[PDB]
Amino acid sequence: TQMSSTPEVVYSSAVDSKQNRTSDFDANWKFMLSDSVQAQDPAFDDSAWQQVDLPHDYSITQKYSQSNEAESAYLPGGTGWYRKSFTIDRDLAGKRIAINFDGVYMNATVWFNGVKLGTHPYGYSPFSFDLTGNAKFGGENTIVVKVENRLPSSRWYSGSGIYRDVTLTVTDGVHVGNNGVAIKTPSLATQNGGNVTMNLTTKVANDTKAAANITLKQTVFPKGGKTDAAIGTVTTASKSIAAGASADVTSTITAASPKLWSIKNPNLYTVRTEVLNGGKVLDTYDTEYGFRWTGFDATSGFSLNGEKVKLKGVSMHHDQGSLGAVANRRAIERQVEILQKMGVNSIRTTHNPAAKALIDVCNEKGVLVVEEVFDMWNRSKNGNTEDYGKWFGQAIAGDNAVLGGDKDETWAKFDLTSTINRDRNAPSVIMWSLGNEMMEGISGSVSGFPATSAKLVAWTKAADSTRPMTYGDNKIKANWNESNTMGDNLTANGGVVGTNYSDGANYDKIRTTHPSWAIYGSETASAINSRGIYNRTTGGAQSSDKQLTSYDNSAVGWGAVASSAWYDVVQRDFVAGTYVWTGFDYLGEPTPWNGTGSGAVGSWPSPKNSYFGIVDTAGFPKDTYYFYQSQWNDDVHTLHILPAWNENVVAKGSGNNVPVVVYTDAAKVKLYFTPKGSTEKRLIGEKSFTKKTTAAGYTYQVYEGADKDSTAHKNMYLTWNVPWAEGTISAEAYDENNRLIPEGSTEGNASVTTTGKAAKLKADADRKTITADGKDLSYIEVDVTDANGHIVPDAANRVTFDVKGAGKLVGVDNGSSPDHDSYQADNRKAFSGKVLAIVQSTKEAGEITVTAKADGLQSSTVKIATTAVPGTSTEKTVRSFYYSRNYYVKTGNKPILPSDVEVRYSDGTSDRQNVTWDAVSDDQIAKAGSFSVAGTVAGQKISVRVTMIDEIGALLNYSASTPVGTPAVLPGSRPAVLPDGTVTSANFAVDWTKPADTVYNTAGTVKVPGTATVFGKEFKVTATIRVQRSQVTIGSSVSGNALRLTQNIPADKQSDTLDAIKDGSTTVDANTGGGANPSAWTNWAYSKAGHNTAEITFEYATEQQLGQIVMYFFRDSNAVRFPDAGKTKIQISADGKNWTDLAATETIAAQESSERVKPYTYDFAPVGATFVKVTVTNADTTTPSGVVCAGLTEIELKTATSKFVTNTSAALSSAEGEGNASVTVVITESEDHVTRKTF
Ligand SMILES: [Ca+2]
Repeated sequence: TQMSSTPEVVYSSAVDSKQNRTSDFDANWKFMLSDSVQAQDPAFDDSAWQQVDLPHDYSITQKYSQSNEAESAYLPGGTGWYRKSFTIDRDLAGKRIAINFDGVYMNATVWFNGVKLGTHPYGYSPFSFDLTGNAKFGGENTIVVKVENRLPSSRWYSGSGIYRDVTLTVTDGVHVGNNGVAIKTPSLATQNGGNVTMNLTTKVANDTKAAANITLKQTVFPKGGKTDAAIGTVTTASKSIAAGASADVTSTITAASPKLWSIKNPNLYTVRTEVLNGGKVLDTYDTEYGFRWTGFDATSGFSLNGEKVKLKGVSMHHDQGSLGAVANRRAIERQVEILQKMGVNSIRTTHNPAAKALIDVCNEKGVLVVEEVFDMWNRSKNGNTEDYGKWFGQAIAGDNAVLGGDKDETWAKFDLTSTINRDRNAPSVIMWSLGNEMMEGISGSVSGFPATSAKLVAWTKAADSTRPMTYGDNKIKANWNESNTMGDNLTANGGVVGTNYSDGANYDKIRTTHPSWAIYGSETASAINSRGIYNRTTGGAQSSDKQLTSYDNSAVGWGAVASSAWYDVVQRDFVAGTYVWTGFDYLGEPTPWNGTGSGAVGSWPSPKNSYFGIVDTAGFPKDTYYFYQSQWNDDVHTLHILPAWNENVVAKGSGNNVPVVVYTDAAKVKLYFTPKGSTEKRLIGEKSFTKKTTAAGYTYQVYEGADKDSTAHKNMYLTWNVPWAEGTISAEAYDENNRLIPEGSTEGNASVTTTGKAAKLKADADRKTITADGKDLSYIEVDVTDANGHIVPDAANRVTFDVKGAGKLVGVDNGSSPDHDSYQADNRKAFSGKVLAIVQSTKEAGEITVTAKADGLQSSTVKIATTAVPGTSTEKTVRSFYYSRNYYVKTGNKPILPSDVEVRYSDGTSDRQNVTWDAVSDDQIAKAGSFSVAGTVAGQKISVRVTMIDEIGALLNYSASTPVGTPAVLPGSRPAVLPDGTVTSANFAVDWTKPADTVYNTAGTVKVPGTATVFGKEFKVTATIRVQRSQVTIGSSVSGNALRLTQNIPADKQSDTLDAIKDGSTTVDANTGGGANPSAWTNWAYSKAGHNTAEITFEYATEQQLGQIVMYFFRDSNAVRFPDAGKTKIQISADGKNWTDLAATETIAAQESSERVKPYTYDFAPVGATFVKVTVTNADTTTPSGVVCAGLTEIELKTATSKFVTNTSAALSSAEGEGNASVTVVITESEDHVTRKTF
């Protein structure tokens, strides 16, 4: 008979010349998550695929799983397929067409109309493909992107897919190049106020079969204004450009007193370049520009446009919380807004190129961007074997037609040059950061690094002379040689040197040791706090309740608290600024509950997001935020109190005394307390700041009274000890002249109060009007208050959102790290009294009513209006058609097409109307191949794909591999094989008789039967899946990379040199004639004092994935003796506090490795350790000296990596497939469904 695909919503997508040069291409893509499918061919039946609008993250929608890794948010990646079908109007004949991706994470492969264009590994750099050569003009075309985010690939939540805008560029054959215009104003600093010299260079490509005679007409005018407001023009002399050649065309414009781009006044200009042949304009290319200049002085730091500025910076990862990696413009904009309110003036794009959207935002909003291109270089971090390290140094394939950067060297060059090409004209970008902690979390020699650095520096210099390059190095603090060489070379090429995690003392060491260097804190603080937690005042370690104090006393081992990292910076004019880790919490890296390896950390649900943020994933500030504001925002006055004032949440100690903290930019603060129901405020105390100002003119405040904190940095804020009592702690603020600061004008909580029980929801939306573009967002904060409207400190009431109208709920969040509730749910628990709902617009104007509801609490309701995009027609238009477009008919039978199809309109109305289908050739009916059929409805042309089948021999069998503990995902469908060799692109839905999930919890092969009914005839298919364990490979020692190596033994009773045990040598110096041994460590001293044991502890700044430990114990004649078997013990932790015994096997080697050195090898399954404490117990023997001792020359802590290997072969053995390949009866398919070899 015939079978038909189920009815899908068909959107008609069209590319004509009526469209703008570059057009949004985000809409109407089909997506499918599938490790197995092959969807490259335009014929493929994508009817059953999910329709999505880009940008889109396909990781964020999958479910959390302990088999994944903490760093990457316990969320999976895998293989995603995007397909989009569209007509190219025949008016585009002659024109050139290109597709542009701003980001695709990661390992993208692109086909156009079945032709494979190429690949792009890196997940954050932008890239392009030409479609011209392969386009079918006046016809149906199909672009296909295959995204393979094979984990592990990130130390943070990557997300997966096309997470950033796609566009189409249509141009004449003679056109300005990709990112073709480069603007320089070499003298602006000098010319400022007068006429400014602009030097343009423009790549003009002649992609025609004829030499071309071209002139450029360039015009600089204010962005958003008309050309007649230009402040400069030029028209070039004729340049002849040969056929299929291109040329760089230099021009100069004189700008009539351009308005400077500044932080306060981010004035932008447009620079339009027209390509002229004869009279006619062939191409017109705009680029956004700002007039601005920077300077770096090694003593007085940074300056913008002549004024001295302090870089008050945050590091920001790319994800947008509950929305995942999706680079939604408004999401991104909102982040910047919140940061600006904090007093931020700079963002470091840690550790990868930003979305253009961010750059765009920063350009208009006036924020300095340090755009970082890379994290790791040629060596991967944290055993993320699939991270860009894999690709950094690889050459580009000859057949790879990817575009955007230089293809003549490595991916590194391409990705770097591509990013610079995109952003070269952006006023906001002040520096190119070329790497981050390049030598952290890696293995093997680093001697190559300084050379790799220079290579990158050179490339950058050549790519963009106009901005200093930089990096963020965390071994400057360790005085590594490599780190020093690299900074000289930075300095030598006009770079600024970023030190990560330096204390004040170290900042000073650098200046003295490196006077040439201009330095900043490239990454600072890394303080770890949750929002609204007050019941303790300590942290920096794994808590029982999976949260951390909001007081600024909690930080990682390598970092420091906010007070500290700012204090160390503000005081030193020569430390140009700070880039705090981080501005906003990000998904992944849940330090102190971090995991570089597979498995849950603590009890599940484990924390899945960060604690570093000043602001949580939802955009709710933590308390520390108001500290930063107090220190950074000179356009507001901060006066903020913590903690919240309820019995159950405060931290009582020293007789009911609770540390009350105040953050403020005021000169004097009087703190009052009012007992409940009373109306009389009792003054608890009064404190005055000291307003110091540095030589360069940066002015800060410290408290220097008698009750000042002993540790200096804590005096950047005020702390009182109030006794706990129901009531209201308020504070009033006075300026330098002792004039009171008005009660209204303060920012932050001017008073905390004891609250009632949870009573009402108050819900407010950030914007009451948004654009009806399917893009814009409204952010709805919901607080849980008592009867009087006081936010309830510990409220965790599950709130349910009812979204009705011209919108839809796209996310819900609370910024709670261990909450695993779906982001894409209609409900979520409040956390510390707050919950967020994100609502997105539709493409039709209307109203959105959103209702926050919770059990036993007064509902709240907000109204949001969506306004239509200017120029959308009020008269109703055709939207889409609902019908089945795929028909498989038996040969000799006429195709039975439907008489009618459901039509949708802009109104959302649905009318079923009739279709007049084209005639089907008699030849075609018995032809036994595929063809398309046109019809017409409501003026528009619909199409249907028909494939004719004579007979089907069988359906191809399937084979895969799965990790033990993870059930195999079986294919939705299987392809058809003719009695003829030929394998069809026609797939038929299979129903599997699935075994229990438990079957996959042991190693072995597993057969699963499944059957599909094809033209009434049921066919029998076997899926033979192989369940496998990880393949673990042990690496080299990382003892060298230790952040710290301490000793149990007190200072006075230590003997020999400890640091010797990570020096990479195993032998003992015989050290005859006394003195401390430089080659080895011992406990001789402590032993003599009668101490039986000793504890050596390695600390790391990143969790190490250990796979083996080898201890090189030694012996002498007098005292030191090899320890007894099984007595030496190892332990591991994530914080330095909570320990765990390493389950290991000891092997004492047969022979000594070197005279009087024997290696004890400890074996164990891979485990993550940020700390490793070896407890050495002396032998139970007697010695000539009568003192028994233990001694070590080296402790090698070897790392390990795990892969899940899936085989590649189509060959046969015993029939059976060699690499568990699918046997079909013999055509075969490898375990990786890539190579099918028929024999
Ligand atoms: Ca050694």
